[PDB]
Amino acid sequence: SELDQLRQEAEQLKNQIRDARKACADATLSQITNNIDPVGRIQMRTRRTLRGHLAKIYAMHWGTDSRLLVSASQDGKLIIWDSYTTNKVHAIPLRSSWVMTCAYAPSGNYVACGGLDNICSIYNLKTREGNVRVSRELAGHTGYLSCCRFLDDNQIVTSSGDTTCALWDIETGQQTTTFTGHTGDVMSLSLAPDTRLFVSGACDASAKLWDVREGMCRQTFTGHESDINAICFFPNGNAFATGSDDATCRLFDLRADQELMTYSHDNIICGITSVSFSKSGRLLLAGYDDFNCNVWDALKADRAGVLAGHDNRVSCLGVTDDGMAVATGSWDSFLKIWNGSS
Amino acid sequence: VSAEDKAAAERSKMIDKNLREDGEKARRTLRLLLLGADNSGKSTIVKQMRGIFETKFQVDKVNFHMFDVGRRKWIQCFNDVTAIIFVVDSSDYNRLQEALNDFKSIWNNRWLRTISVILFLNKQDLLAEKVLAGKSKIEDYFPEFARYTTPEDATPEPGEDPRVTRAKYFIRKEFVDISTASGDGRHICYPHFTCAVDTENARRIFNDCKDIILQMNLREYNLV
Amino acid sequence: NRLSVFFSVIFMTVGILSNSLAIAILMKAYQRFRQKSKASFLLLASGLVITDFFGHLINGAIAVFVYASDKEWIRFDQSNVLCSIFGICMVFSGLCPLLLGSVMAIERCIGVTKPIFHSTKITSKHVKMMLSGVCLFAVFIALLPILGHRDYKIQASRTWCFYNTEDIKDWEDRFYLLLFSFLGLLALGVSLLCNAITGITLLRVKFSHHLEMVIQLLAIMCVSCICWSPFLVTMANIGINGNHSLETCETTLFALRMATWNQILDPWVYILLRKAVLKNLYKLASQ
Amino acid sequence: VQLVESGGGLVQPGGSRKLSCSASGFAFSSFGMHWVRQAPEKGLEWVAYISSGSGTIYYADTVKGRFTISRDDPKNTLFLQMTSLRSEDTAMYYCVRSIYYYGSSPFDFWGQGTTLTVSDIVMTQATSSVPVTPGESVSISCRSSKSLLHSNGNTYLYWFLQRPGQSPQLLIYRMSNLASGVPDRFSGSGSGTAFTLTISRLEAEDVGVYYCMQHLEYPLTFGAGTKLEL
Amino acid sequence: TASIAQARKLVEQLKMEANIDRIKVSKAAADLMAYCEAHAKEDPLLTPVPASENPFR
Ligand SMILES: O=C(O)CCC/C=C\C[C@@H]1[C@@H](CC[C@@H](O)CCc2ccccc2)[C@H](O)C[C@@H]1O
Repeated sequence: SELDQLRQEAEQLKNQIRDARKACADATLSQITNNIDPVGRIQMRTRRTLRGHLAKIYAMHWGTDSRLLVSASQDGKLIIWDSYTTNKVHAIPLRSSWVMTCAYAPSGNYVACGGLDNICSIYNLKTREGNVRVSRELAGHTGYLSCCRFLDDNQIVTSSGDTTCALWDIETGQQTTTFTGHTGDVMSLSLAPDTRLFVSGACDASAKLWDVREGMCRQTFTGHESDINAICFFPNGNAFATGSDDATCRLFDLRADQELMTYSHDNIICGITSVSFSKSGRLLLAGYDDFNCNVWDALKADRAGVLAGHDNRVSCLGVTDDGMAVATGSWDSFLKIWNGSS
Repeated sequence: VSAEDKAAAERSKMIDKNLREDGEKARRTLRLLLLGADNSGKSTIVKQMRGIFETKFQVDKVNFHMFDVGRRKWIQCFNDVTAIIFVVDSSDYNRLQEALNDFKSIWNNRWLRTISVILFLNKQDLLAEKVLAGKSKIEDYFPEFARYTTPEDATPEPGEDPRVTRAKYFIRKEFVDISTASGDGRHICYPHFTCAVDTENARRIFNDCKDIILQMNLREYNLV
Repeated sequence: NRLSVFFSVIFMTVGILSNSLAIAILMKAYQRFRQKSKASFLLLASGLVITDFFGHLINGAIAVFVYASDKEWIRFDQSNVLCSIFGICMVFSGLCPLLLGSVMAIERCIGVTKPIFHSTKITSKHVKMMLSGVCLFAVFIALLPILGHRDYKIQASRTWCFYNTEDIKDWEDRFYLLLFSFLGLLALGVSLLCNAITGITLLRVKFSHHLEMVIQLLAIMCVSCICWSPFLVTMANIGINGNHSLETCETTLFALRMATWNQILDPWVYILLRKAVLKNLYKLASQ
Repeated sequence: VQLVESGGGLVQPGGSRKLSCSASGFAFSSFGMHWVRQAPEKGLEWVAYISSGSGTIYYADTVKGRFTISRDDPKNTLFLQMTSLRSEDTAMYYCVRSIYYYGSSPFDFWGQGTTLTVSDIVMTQATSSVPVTPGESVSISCRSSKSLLHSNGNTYLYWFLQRPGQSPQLLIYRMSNLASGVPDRFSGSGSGTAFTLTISRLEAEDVGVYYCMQHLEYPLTFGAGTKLEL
Repeated sequence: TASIAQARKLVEQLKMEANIDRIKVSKAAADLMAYCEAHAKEDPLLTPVPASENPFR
């Protein structure tokens, strides 16, 4: 009786939201950006090849200096690279080799990683002893760790396969806030530039916008037909892009609370693993299962170019803070640094 | 290149040397993935031979490292294991169709297309007793079992009841039928009949892994 | 009569094209297989095809130069530097493919008979060391007459330089002929022994890719022995019987050209004449 | 982090002596090691360098052929074998650790030193002494014969402070970066061949001798040193 | 009473999401287009820099 009545009210509320989104869907992003000129052909060359990983690379993250990056592989090795010289700055042996994510602290003093061990391990890069040591192990997730991102040296946000995201206090080792509401494994998260909000994509084909301080879900974004694997905030924080296994990328708007554009091609039938934006946000770069990285025009939904330099799945990618280069990691155990030439 | 850059580059080469030394050490062991249902009894298979549970056992001076995670997302991590040890409980007729669908997902997974499955049809003693009692009928769950006959080329074990032999080959055929429906030789299923006291499981994995590695080499020698 | 300019050009052209074609396929295929395993066969097969590529190039260019110079060795090689260089290249271009083929036979015999030992114990460094050690050993044998105060002499055809075979008197002069023939026969014998063991094991195990590999092994054994034995026996006959042997210039020259076709057919019988490769070449031709 | 030197003492001219440097509290095998000596009432002088992994070894010209530097990583001991000792070798020998990667701070820790008694880019610090008062800003100037700015953007200039009775301490590395544990009042500014160390709000602890060292190339050379007195 | 407790929570969440202020899609699209135009010049991937200014020559 009461349960049946309540679940009918949820359907009415869903229709109310759907009508509300349709009310503000006066125009389409495609119509708005029809007049602007295309970005042309985007040609990027492999400037650097980072060799030394002996297994599948699962994650990479640039440091804020746009020169150092950390990559994670399932050989149980965290490696910090000097991208300018390809020198290896550090090689961190992982207690659990089944790592799936890695994060570089914005200060550059810490890196984080974690995988099927359900632990987010914090590593101190600046010690008087001259070696990298574990400073914290963040326990509390009941599923694998899929993504992690620092807010500062003391706060980090992690997404897990136990359908929840958590905000952690690194000094005390306790999760101050738990973000619940996803019905599937959360595969990725992206922080807003002001670090007051973050979006997460799960395997329930939905993206949720979370308030860090308040700790609740502000908006829910649906429209994908399969698991979401990647998510990335727009550089101004008012939009984000997702990548799913249905071979499509979608651009959702926070304030309009709906999808604005879909990035798919008929030839593309493979899943998407990673997404990122260029510094101005005009380009959306996505890594694919078909061994390629497609550069999309975010505004016009045009495939601007292709990065074809890997012999296995493109598992991760990232764009530097200064926008100078993009790194691609792959299951073929190599990392490549790309940028164009005049 | 400055004086500090040379010292930095020399540090990088010392890192690269230890990266290769650890990689070669990791290749000296064969990695196995243990899968199965709750009633499979895969733990008992491991214990007799001996978030992630790991066990190391050695057969003829060869080290095996088997991982029992205790799933379409994290199964991609084990994309480069030597073999998958999929265990089922053949006695429980009710959950056999669940195991067949579970096996079908693993076999047809996009990230396990080159991973051979070492099937372990566990708890054969219970299956033999269940058929002997006759209280439960396999035909109730599988209608096609009533029209199935033991192959003439079959080689039953000595002292084995023909009723049990007909049942065992039917259950094995269902898994083999899934295996032979796709793959085209990229991966091969290696079914086995094991019980709760069998102590030859480790050697069966070792012998099957020799064929899995040999099949890997033959593709290298031929697909050039 | 039996010797002509076009004889060396055709052998060089087919050898260069066949080796260059196999090099491209080996490079693309290695990246595919380096992820699954160390791909020891692909490394060795790449070294063999590269070594044969230079053999048809370095020795082919010198041979064409001699033919173009009207075979005037005295007029244009007074210092005898070219013949010394020519002799070293010929020994390297003939003893390295024999030794490399004998190592692939051993390498693939271990991989088939003991796949676990090959996969775990043998590392990529061992394969590169074996590939480097074989190439260096061929160079060392090639340079042995130079370090032994001897020199390579112009053969009867006056088109290729090699060990002196006419009127050998000193025991050191006949020792080099025996050493080259013994190494060629020992490498040939080891190749047959290991290929036969691999072929027998595959047939026993088979009774998917077993029959395709067996045809490859039989084709390797036939080409390796038919092409090289007429030359290895000729050197052994001259090394033992000396000038008393009825080894005419025509017999020695013909046996040389058979041994050349082993390097021409190495890319095909090892790489190109494969079911997967032919489909790729067929698709490439259509496109 | 500790670096203890031993083996020094009075030796006859032309003799031999073995200096040891035992390291504790840090990963010794990860750091390159230098020997730096200081003649009595004189400035610092670099002696030798051995890299991490013992693959690279450098010597000063005045000691090359007579000194041998070696390390024992399992025992965390640094050695300096000296032969044909001259009266010019009478100095206090310091054991210095230095690790080299992007953003590292070489020459960050110095040992207490051991005393030995026997019976090229030019770095200039013209101002030998500077009278100072507490709370007042002080600037120290350094000059180099060659430009220390490399094509990679780094300027390999270092600043050290040796308080009376104490071993030198790193203040500024690569001409601008502030070493760990150093107050922010110290600031390093430079360009090309001219460099300035500014000390705002001078305190009693800042009193001492200041040395500027170049690390552009070997041999590493020190300035004469500028002494601060009240 | 697990299902009835979850139903109240799910309904309560949908109320919060339905009470937010939504701007027009044309307004939201223009803001994204405006940001790309304003920051276009400082995007090296969109407009490649001269080789002298490229750290990855
Ligand atoms: O004058 C005539 O016609 C004959 C003589 C020409 C001169 C050189 C032959 C060349 C061939 C050598 C290939 C390479 O593999 C060495 C083989 C070999 C080594 C050692 C002992 C026996 C044989 C190339 O193919 C092109 C060219 O023909």
